[PDB]
Amino acid sequence: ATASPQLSSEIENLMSQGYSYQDIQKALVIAQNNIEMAKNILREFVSISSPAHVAT
Repeated sequence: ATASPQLSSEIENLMSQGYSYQDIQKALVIAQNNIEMAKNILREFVSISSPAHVAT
């Protein structure tokens, strides 16, 4: 319950990096909708095809 904007913003954090929402939601199920545990799982697991991430 309670769609918290900040926790959802956590998704947006790695989302902005190019990460895929399919695996993002996947990260949430293992991370029990955690902040860092989800963004960390994407880092650990799924990869990004988007070119130039740290180009800013």
